[PDB]
Formats: sequence, structure tokens, C-alpha cells
Amino acid sequence: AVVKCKPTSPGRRHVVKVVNPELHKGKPFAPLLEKNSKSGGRNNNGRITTRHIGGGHKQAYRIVDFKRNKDGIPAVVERLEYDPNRSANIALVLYKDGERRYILAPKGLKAGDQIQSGVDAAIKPGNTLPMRNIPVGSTVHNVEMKPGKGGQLARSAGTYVQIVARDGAYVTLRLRSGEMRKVEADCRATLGEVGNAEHMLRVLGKAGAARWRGVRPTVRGTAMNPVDHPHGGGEGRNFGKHPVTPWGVQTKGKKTRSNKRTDKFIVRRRS
Amino acid sequence: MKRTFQPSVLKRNRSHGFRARMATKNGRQVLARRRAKGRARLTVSK
RNA sequence: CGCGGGGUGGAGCAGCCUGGUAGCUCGUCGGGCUCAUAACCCGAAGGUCGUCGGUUCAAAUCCGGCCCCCGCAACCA
RNA sequence: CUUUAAUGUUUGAUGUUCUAACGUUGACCCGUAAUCCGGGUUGCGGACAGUGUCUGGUGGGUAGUUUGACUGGGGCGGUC
RNA sequence: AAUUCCUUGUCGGGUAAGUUCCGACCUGCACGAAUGGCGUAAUGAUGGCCAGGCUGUCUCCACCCGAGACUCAGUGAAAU
RNA sequence: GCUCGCCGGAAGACCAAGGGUUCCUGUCCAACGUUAAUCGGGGCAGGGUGAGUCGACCCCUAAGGCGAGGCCGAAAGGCGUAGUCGAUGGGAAACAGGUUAAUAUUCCUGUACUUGGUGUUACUGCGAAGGGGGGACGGAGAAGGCUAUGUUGGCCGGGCGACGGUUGUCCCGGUUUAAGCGUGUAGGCUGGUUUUCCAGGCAAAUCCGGAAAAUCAAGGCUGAGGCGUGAUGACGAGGCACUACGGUGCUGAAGCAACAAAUGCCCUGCUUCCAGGAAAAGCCUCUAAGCAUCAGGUAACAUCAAAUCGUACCCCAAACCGACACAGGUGGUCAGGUAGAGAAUACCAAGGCGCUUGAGAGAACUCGGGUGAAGGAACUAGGCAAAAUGGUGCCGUAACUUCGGGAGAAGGCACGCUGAUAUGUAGGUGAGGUCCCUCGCGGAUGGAGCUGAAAUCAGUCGAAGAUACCAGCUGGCUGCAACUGUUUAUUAAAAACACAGCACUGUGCAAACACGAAAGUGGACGUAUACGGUGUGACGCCUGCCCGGUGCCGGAAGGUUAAU
RNA sequence: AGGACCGAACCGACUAAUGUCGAAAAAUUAGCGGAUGACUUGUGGCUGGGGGUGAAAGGCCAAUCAAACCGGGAGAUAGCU
RNA sequence: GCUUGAGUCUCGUAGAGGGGGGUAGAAUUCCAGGUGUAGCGGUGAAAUGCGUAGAGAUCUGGAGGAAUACCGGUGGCGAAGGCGGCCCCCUGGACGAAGACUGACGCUCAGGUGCGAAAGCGUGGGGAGCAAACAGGAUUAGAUACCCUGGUAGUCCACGCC
Repeated sequence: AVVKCKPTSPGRRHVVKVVNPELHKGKPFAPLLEKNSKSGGRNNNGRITTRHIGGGHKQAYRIVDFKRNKDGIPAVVERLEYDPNRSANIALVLYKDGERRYILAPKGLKAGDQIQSGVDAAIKPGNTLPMRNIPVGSTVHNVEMKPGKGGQLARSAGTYVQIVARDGAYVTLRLRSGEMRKVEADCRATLGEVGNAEHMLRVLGKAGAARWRGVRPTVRGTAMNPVDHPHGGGEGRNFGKHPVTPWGVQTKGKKTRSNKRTDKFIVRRRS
Repeated sequence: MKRTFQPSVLKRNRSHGFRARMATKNGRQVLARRRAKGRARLTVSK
């Protein structure tokens, strides 16, 4: 769980690490690795589309099975690995047929468990099945958006989607951020919450703690110039303007929700 | 002080070389003028 | 030096703007209440409108000189 | 003239449903060893969304510009 | 006070003498609670102040060692 | 040539880069060189760069570029799939000695190695743009085993030495040896083998994976160095012999032991922690489409081929970049003796240089420095500059505190040399002898030789024992900022910025926002414990009142309201 | 273990002196800060002019930057010298 | 040694004793829709607030959180604080019955350790109602009180602290 380091040096007097003994300290499973490129925040044009991103540290991409398209075949959890790309753990599982894959490590799952996908599986953390067979009131994650897509919602650590009701062909999901969205019942999900729940408890402490994570220093507006930003200028910290983004759009209170092809689906707004 | 000209032939021939000019319309417009001025050193090469 | 505003019963403030009749509250006085006070109730007195002069049928009011007060300004070498 | 009622008729503002336009950065197959793309099945939305024209609004994000003169130097005050 | 114009405010400490410094009183021209406030161990090629030590910084400079300066030969400019 | 001085983790010796004959020989001095010049990187003429094993080209890819079709765009053009290019990455193979005026792991001598073709003999199933294994990988820390290398000793050769001594524990020189092959060790990794079955590996599979069993307990992979061999070979100090007197020819002894020990190697190991650490090919292996008296593959042998390009010289600088023969800048490797923790530093070894104007004088004055009576900041904007502190072991050390520190706080004591404990201790290394054995690079036991701190006592020398170079000034109060870090390249290094943390708010993923006329990307192959914007800026106690003005959000009944 | 300490190579550039028609179109000398990390460096690509980039100074983009260089509008225009 | 102290074993009884995991009912607030209409709320009187944008009343449905009417009683349990809808699981203590057994193991206990209402604090969630602080309206000589309409922290849960 959580562990607080010692104040032996300036920069280590505030860091808090999250220790997980059940993590596989060995090497990552070879067959599921491919080259992931760091962009630095640039597009095809090479200009910075999104700032504050770059540098960091080299990490390898792991093909994780969100889809869970295999069915009715029990698996054996081999070992829990720490995934570089995700804020949650991943479980290296193996089915009874001899194929190994990675699934998002749920909350209640240990080394040496049994999980299966399909509608034949009963209720237990890890099992994946369509929502029209799942009892309402339950807790899931990795919910699909379009049937067969694979799963998109609440994948990070601790996130969980609770199901409110089932209106026949449409089931109601009460999202993580209080939002109420409906989804086609044919979609799948995975019972139980996502592990590594103490991810939020971790504090960075140092400055480079964010640097190797892949971040760049963020500069404030009232330290810039008129030619470089709406703020800045003056002769001693003069703000006096309504806070806007580096492109003029008023922030701190402005709904930019504009999709309209999906406004039938959102039932409740964040409040 | 580090002077503003560290020679590196490969970097010289890829960015300002003959072929790089020959690949684009603008470069070809450039090559058009060089012949229009009767210049001997058309591009930069060995 | 210049610009704007103000000075009204004992006090703090309206009314001047667009001239003829000055109001609100506290305070004060006499009475009532309560054994006595405050509070509350009834009734009333109290104002040279900073000062002087002019314009006008008529000046707190329109304007000017002067006196006191408040704010702004008194900067660039 | 007012208030009004049955019918016929005319279009308009909303509501529900369907599938052919269209969307599909869902699943699958072929071209094809190719996660681009095109076509073909199927499922899901659905005459919306999105786009062109006209148009109201917001708008220093962006651009072109204005911001007087006399003045015992200029500014300020004042004048024209 | 990185804020106090009036001001070198007044009082006490430090010096023989302190417009700086340190501790307080509140008369805050015109502090103030994320354009964050009051403190804070450590840290700082940081601002201000005091003491020890140490010396040419100074009282007042004195001598010596080398590179130029001066002379001789060769070469041979510049601003204007 | 005889002396002197200078650098010596460089001012030495080699590469990449980049230049482009500047390298070498002869000859020449007008012009270039900041002076003269028979001199030179300057003119003129000639010579020199020799490769299957070095590097490049080649095979294979990353960032990214081009991009058939395709999507999109007034045009130009942009993006992008299959493919195709592109190293600073990975993939086959050589070392020693000698030789030139100049080049040599390329030439010669000696000894080896690698990738393929053709043919032969004996066996046998081979075969992809397809699957798998492998290739294939991080930071940091410590230990063990060695090597380059250095010292001493033994031995060999020479000398016994121009002022006193030196046949002896004396002095000087030399004591070098690879690639490859065999052995397969210190150490490290891991349970092998066999039978059977399967929705796993876009299809298949005897290969990989998984699931049941039997048998036996080891087998196997990897691996520097050592020992043999390579080698009765080469080299080798010094003599012997000819001088164009620069050097060439000839001959040639000792060639071992011990100790210390790398930042190099085993190690592209092992442990631990976290920020979690390429891709593809070569190679190995299994099959489909197919082909089978074939073709191909395994092994041995013989022969042939291993092409093209660069190779000179400078390469921490007069040859590169700075207009200059410019006190600057330039990545990588090898890297010794004594003192020392050390690649600091001091003086030297190897090697290479004295910086291409000097000769005299010793004025003021200027710069780089040495010393200074007495006082010691009185200087001055100000302790700016100098001065002084300065190492090791040990003694000891406050307020405050986030209980880590503060702190090497401050302030102190001993430091040389000789003998003794001890003809050099503890310790390290470790042969001979004795013994056993699953017999070899083995293990116990054994202990000579070698090497070597430091502690204590006693004695003695100078004024001074960390004697030089080298090498902290410290304490008190207090403002700002938490601290490391970053920035005005070339007048501002700070209290400015960043920072982790916190708060607010937008976004339900074809997400918000941004680049782009569009497509397409980033955001993210991540999805609310995520991402974008803003403000403040560790941490402790907190963070009060106002919705009038502006902005924003919510609701839309009424008035008004463009085009149509 | 440490954005840990003292301190070389390396990087950076706080103080003074010298230099300023310098040896140098920001250097040298005597002292300095960092020095296992937000470090530094080589090779090779990508982003570009109302844009790029920026631990943000309106700094940097070939010694030039509150809008680079070259050619063309263009012999711009000038109540000014 | 003995046994009348104390302790233990066999069988049962009653209980809001403590802890963890679920479920159920009424009511409250908000959200959405239909019916429907000028008031609703509140008090000592009234006002702020809500309402023709259509409230309150009423019906249907949904989302949620907290406390558990009647049983309930100077009844019960535990050392105390303190604890009550129900259910499963783990489990402590107390009492009774007829006997056996160990054989004084006992009592108290500074220091010390542990538990310890509420309020309050820190990290992270949730957030119906109630409600410090606070604004507004009244009472009043004044009301930064008593009252009313709103209303944050907190009140609830997990892990520590006080």
C-alpha cells in the first residue's frame, strides 16, 4: 500500500511511494511488446499541438485485451505486472487452450485465480459478459460504447461504472463523474472495480518526478508577454482580465460541449 | 565561443544538395535561375 | 497657481439643478407613564441657508470677490 | 360587427414510429501478406447529424487605422 | 515594512558619535487573506547590519623581482 | 653536437569529422612569414596512398523523408497504405616480426580464419512475402576471480668508475612473445529425458505454449584468465665489421619467480529500486501452396572467387571552424615512475617542444608579484581586492527542529627521522611437503618466501614536522524565495521563472483544445484516481464580508428581434 | 536510496583585474557555482517568418529580432536635410 | 498436604455486548410528467423567501443519503464510555444445574500499557435532512440574541490522531 519515505534529503522529504508486494518483480512478458513512440506533443506538421508534454522516459507498449472476445474458457492468472502506460495494474493471464494475454487487473484478483468470459460465467470479479445478463445494481468497468468495440469507459485505477436500470434494449450507466449515460445492452463489461486504487494517494515530491513521467515545465500567463499571451505585460503583476486560454476562449466557466450527435444519450449532467 | 559553421558534408548535401533541389518545384525554380545566370557552380557537390 | 464640490436650527443630512412656500432624524423644553430613570406616548419652540455686493417683481437657488474645509494635480529632464 | 360550431380545404409549429438518403474513427470478408481506402454483409443511430448559401448575435483571437491646433519647450488648465 | 509621503517619526539596544540595522508602540499619505496572508528547520556564487580573525584597503606609502615604457637595428599601422 | 629550461591525463601518440597533396626528396628566395632566412605548411619539377579479414558500399531496420494506388485540396500541393530509403544501432572473418626518404592489422616471412559457387563420395526429404525461439537491451550499488601494467628479486652482460670512499646488502642496461586450436576452470543460468492429448500460434505443424503421467537425478548452455601449442621461430642489450661517414650488413646471452593491482575484462552477469528500460535481419527451427529415378539439405574433400571506394599528411591545431601562421572552440581511445585518496598536484620517463623579432638601459609611469616596522577597516557606497583559514585520525560541539539535521558548527591535541615491541606485528597472498579422490585448471592440511598499515614506548634534530605545490574563513541578527534547477548568448543570476502540492473549471471519447482552407494527426493506441486552461506556489495555522459594475452559468412566460 | 556532501575531466559564467584601434566583433588570469541528475555530449532528422521555439527575458531563429535574410513591387514616399 | 478462596472441564438459558458483509419499510429533499389554480410557507402579528416562467396541494415513477415509529418498560448487556428494524458469519462476557479436578495459582496495585461520548484535526469518498459560522427580514432604546427563510464546515463511512 502507501509508504512515506524519509526526510534524508531535500526532495525526498515529501515523496510518497505506493508499494505493492504482489507485483511481479521479474521481466515483462516478451511476445506482447511493440515499439511505442514518444511524440513530444507534435502532429504530422511537427508543431506543438498540446504543450507540457515531452522529454520523459522511454516506455514499451503492451497489447492489452480490452475486447475479451474469447468465450467460455477458464483462465489462470500467472502474475500481476506494473504497466508503464496505465495508472492501473495489468494481469498476465493464460486460458485453458494455451494462449496468454493481458487484461486490466481488477480489484479483487490474486496470483492463481480463475476467470472466464461470455454469458456462461456467473457473477465474480474478472468475468466479462454483456449487460443484459448482469444484475442491475452491480459494479463494472471497461464498458463498451458500440457492441463489439471492446470497451472504453472507466479503465483507470479504482474507476467503476454502476448500472442504474435496464429499459429493455437500453441499460443506464451512472458514470464515474456523476454523469448519466445510456448504452446499448449488447455491449460488454467486466465485473468489479479496477485495482491499484491507491494511485491517487501517491504524491510526486520532486520536480523531476513529473519530468521523466513525460511532462514539461508549465509557464503561467501573468509571467508572459502580450505578444505571447492574452495576459502578461504590465509592470508588477497586473492581471485585471477575465482568465482565458492562450487562444482567447474564456475559461474557469464555459461549456464547450458540442457534439449533438450524442445528445440523446446523456441523461444527467455533472452536478 | 562556437562559430556558426560546423562543417558536415552529409548535412550539407541533404539540405542544400542538388537532389533535394531537384525533388521540389521551388528547387527546380532555383535551378532554372542558376542556368539563367550562367553560373558554373550550379549546386553544392564534390 | 489650476479644476470640481461643500458650508443650512445644537448635530448629521435633503431641497438649488428648472428662482416666489425650507423637510427628515437625533437633541431640547413642558406634561403623562413608572415609587424614581431610561425607553415609549402627546404637543410645541427653534434656521442671519459662510460673508459681501450686483442682476431680478422675488436669491438658499444665477454670477463674481474673499474666508475655511475635502479630493484631485503639482509631472518629463 | 362579436362570439363561435360540423365539414371541406390550405399550409405551419411540435410528438411518436419506420428505412431507403446519409453517418458509421462497431464486428466480419474480399481486393491484399496492407491498422490507409473502396466495395460487399450485418448491427446501431436516423431524416437528425453534418455541409453549402442567406442571416442575427458574440468577437483585440486577427488586420487596416484614428487619436487636432494655438501654447513665451511640452504636459495639464484654458481658448478656437 | 521590497509598502510610511510628511520623516533622519518617537522610545529602547548596539557605537565616543548609528539618515542603515535590531526590538516595539500604531498617526496603515496609500498592508491584507490563492493578482494569497502571518510564520518557518534547511538551503542560497542573494539584500542590509554587527563581532572575532586577518592583513598595505588606509594612516603614508617604502624597497626589490620580471613584462612594457627609453635608446639602437629590421619591419611597419590607426583614429583624424 | 655539448649544456640549460618547458609540458608530461599533455604542449605525447593514434582515429572519426573536416580540409584537400599542405606528407617526402631535390632545388629556388623576388612575392607569403609582422625581423634576416642557403629555412618552412611559399614557387617550380618529380615520388608516394598496394586490403577477402580496417571503415564505407552490402543485409536489416529506428527518428523521419519519398510515396503506386487512395482521401483531400482553386493550381502548386498536403497526408498517407503496401513498399522503398535512411546509422550514431545490430550482422562473417588476422595477429606477430621485419622493411621505406614518404605508405603499411593492406607489402614480404611465419602461422590461422570467414562467407558462397562448381564438381565428387556417402547419407537423407526439401521447401515462403507464414508461426516460434533467439537476436533483445534500464539506472544504481557491492563482492569475488583475473589482465594491461609497475616494483623487487634471481639470472645474463658490462663497469669498479677524471675530488674523500665503493669486489660489495655496489651501480647501469635487458629480462618481450599475439590471432587461432585444444582443455573447458573461478563464476553464472537452469531440473533434464520420454509417452499421450488439445477450442492456442489469420491455414498447418513433429517447433513453441498449455494439460496429465512415467523415469532418473543431473545433464546441458555460457564463460575472461591460466596451462600447453603457435615458437630448437621472431625479437633482443652489447659486440663484430664497412662509411657516400646519414646508416647498412653480420652475429647474438639471460628470457623465470614473487608481490601490488585497474575506471579494462568475466559483466550484453548477480542483488536491489524505480521513472519499468528499440525494431528488423543474419542464424536456428517447423510447415502450407507444391516438387519427389529429381531438385535441395547434413558431413568430408579438392578447386575457384572474395569485386568497387577511401587508405598519404594535419586530426585539443600555422593545414578543421574563428577574414590572420589568432592566448578561443572541437567528440572517442591508450595512458607509466615517486609522493599522494585521486585522471588533483609536484618533479620526471616515453615522446615532443623553447611559443618566428631581438640586442642594451634599468627614468617616471602601468601590469603580473615578493616583503613590510607601529596601529589594524580609521579605507570606502560597501571589508571590493589581497591577507589569513585550509589535510588526516581522534576529543568535542549551541539556539532551533519538519527530529533528516543543524555540523566538517565553534574551539582543541598528535603529525619529521631512527631504534625497539618484530634480524618488519595484526592482516593479505601463498610454493614445497603429507593425504584423499566422483583424477583434474580439484579439495583439506601445510607453512617458506614476498609484501605491509597503524598503535605504543624511548631517543634525537630545526625557530617552524599537514613544512612545498595542493588545500573551508567563522560566529550573531534579519528581508525575500522553500530547497536542486532555469533565464536576458554579448552590461541585469536576482526577491524573477520553474517546482512538487493545492484549488477552480472545461471534457463521456469521432472528448475537450490545438496545427491544417480539407483530409489527416496530436490529445492517447490513454479514457474522469485521465486529459486541457488558469491562479497560487514546500510545509504549519488558516483562507473573513459583498452578486451593485464586467464576465460566466441556469431558465426561458413576456417586449423586441435578421433572412425567408 | 538520495534532483545528498567535499571535490578533478566536463558544463555553466557570480567578483575583480587586464583588455576596449584587444591575441579575441565578450577573451584571458587569480578566485568561483553544479558536479548520478530537471546532467552533459556526439551523430542524424523534424518545427520557420505575423510563423516556429521558449523553466517566459518580449529572449533565440547563422555575430542582425517588439517581427530574419535574398530577389521583386520600387527610382515606395518625404510639407524634412 | 486439605478445602469452604480462586481457576477449569461436561450441558443449557437470556440479552440494543463488540466487529464485518447484505436486505427491508415509512418519511424527507431534489429531478421528470400529467390533472389543476391563485395563493404557498411562517408567526405573537408580520416580513424576507417561493408563485401566473405557472408554485403549494394531488397522483405516478426514478435517484439517493441518514436514522430505525409501534415492540419499549426506574427492562437488558458490557469495566466504563456507551449500544436497540432484521438476517448470516466470527466471537467475548455473565448466570444456573448435578458432579469431578488442580491444590492458595489469591487481593490491591505508583510507574506502565490498552480502551475510552461528543466536539475538533489530517488523507480520501459520500452529501437527504439537520445545522455552527454567515447574509437577509423582523423584535428592540441597541439585538452582531431569543423567532422565521435560506445555508457551508460538520453531522455519516474507511484509516490514523486528539
